[PDB]
Amino acid sequence: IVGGYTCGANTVPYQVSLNSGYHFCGGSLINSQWVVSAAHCYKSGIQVRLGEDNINVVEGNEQFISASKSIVHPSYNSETYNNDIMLIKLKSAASLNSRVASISLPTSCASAGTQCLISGWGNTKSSGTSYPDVLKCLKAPILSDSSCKSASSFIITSNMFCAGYLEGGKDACQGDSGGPVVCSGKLQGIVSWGSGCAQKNKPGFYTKVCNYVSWIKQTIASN
Ligand SMILES: N=C(N)NCCC[C@@H](NS(=O)(=O)Cc1ccccc1)C(=O)NCC(=O)NCc1ccc(C(=N)N)cc1
Ligand SMILES: [Ca+2]
Ligand SMILES: [Cl-]
Repeated sequence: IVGGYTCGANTVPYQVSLNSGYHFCGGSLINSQWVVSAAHCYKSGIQVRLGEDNINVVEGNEQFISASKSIVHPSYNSETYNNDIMLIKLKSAASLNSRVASISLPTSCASAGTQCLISGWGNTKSSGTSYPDVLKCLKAPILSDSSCKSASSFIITSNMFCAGYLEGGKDACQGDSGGPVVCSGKLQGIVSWGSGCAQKNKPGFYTKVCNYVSWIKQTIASN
């Protein structure tokens, strides 16, 4: 997260860190046994870390739980990032409390202009690199579909929205991948892609979760 602020410990209780020896992606807890992340975060050897603030210090509210199953969206396209969404089942159910909580799935899609909360342990710099150990947060508006298309020379589908600041300076970044975009208490986005971070006219692109509620619910019900 570039140009954001320190969330505060466990203020984003649905935020998870995906760990394979080191933090490599964010994710969102949607019930006691299931995390939603980005398909581009796919790998084996994933341990899910809940209750985290400082990812380098055991602070006392963590739960570490191995993944038993990962399901990449049937139509994920790694060239375009279309359908960049993946579900992870936990080997055991997380113990839910004020610091480890699920986030509601949306009933309707969000609109352009809504300020949403984006969070993660990703790079905090637009040029060069610096990784925080505590969770970073950012409020960013959803941009109009037309504005997003005008600002990119890459494929944009109806399964994406863009959000952020066309003047640059504030955005998600590498390491925030798979993490939440929350708008009025609903999980509306997943950190997917963008050209650099926090660059002029290069806003962040996000998987549009409202298009996938059906798939998410059916998949969880049958697995
Ligand atoms: N087909 C398309 N759409 N091509 C354009 C995007 C490709 C790629 N962009 S990229 O290489 O600049 C991503 C990047 C890598 C290292 C350091 C900073 C940023 C990219 O984003 N790859 C996936 C990725 O790295 N996702 C992580 C991510 C998360 C947030 C942002 C952001 N600025 N909001 C960017 C990348
Ligand atoms: Ca910790
Ligand atoms: Cl571009």
